[PDB]
Amino acid sequence: AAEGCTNQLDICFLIDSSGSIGIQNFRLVKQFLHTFLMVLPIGPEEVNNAVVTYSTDVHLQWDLQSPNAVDKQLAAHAVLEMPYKKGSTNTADGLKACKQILFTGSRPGREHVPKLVIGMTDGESDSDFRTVRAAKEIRELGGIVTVLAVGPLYLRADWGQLATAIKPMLKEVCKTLPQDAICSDWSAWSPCGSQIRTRTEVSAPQPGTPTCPDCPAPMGRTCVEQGGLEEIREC
Ligand SMILES: *[C@H]1O[C@H](CO)[C@@H](O)[C@H](O)[C@@H]1O
Repeated sequence: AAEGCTNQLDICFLIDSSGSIGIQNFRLVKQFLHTFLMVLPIGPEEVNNAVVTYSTDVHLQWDLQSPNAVDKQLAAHAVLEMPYKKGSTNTADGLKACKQILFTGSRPGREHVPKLVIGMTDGESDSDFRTVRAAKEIRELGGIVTVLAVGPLYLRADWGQLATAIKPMLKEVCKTLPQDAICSDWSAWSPCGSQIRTRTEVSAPQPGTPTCPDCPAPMGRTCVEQGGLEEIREC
């Protein structure tokens, strides 16, 4: 929301690879994703990323349960290796893929973390990124859908100025995302047996903006959810 946003995200990058993009513009998208992943706090406890390419059919590059989902350097290298497969623009099936990954394919702990779809497309499917039932379903499940059309959660950029869209895209997403509770720092370890330290919830979690009329938004982590208010060590 305002004042900030959570670090625990699941992001499915949905990349158009149609013939209306071309092998040239596809390389720009990959390099855009390369530097984009460089800015995101990619990590097992932070942001998890999945990448899906599509044209006539859907091509899963890697999902959230892959080692690339939690390693920044590993993931950044991989998006550059992504093969260009020409065809039509089957965004519908692509969104169904991101839906499957985000809501059924999470890492063991992260089923209820905020779900985010970042789609990149051209003049096509910009209105079908809202119209298609798959995108509607992601929204009513609490998921967030962002689209970058090249050539508020809808952004426009030209092929020569793609990277200029990164900062404003992060800006809009952070407003839609919830802010976790703000906890105090841990107290010193208590004397023994077993050592125990505590902390306080200074500010309450702030929910994010609903993605559609009257549909659920993530409520953000309480301090109890962010690792509890107490920790116990043994001596
Ligand atoms: C308590 O736990 C550790 C202590 O080193 C840190 O992650 C942090 O200071 C937290 O408040």
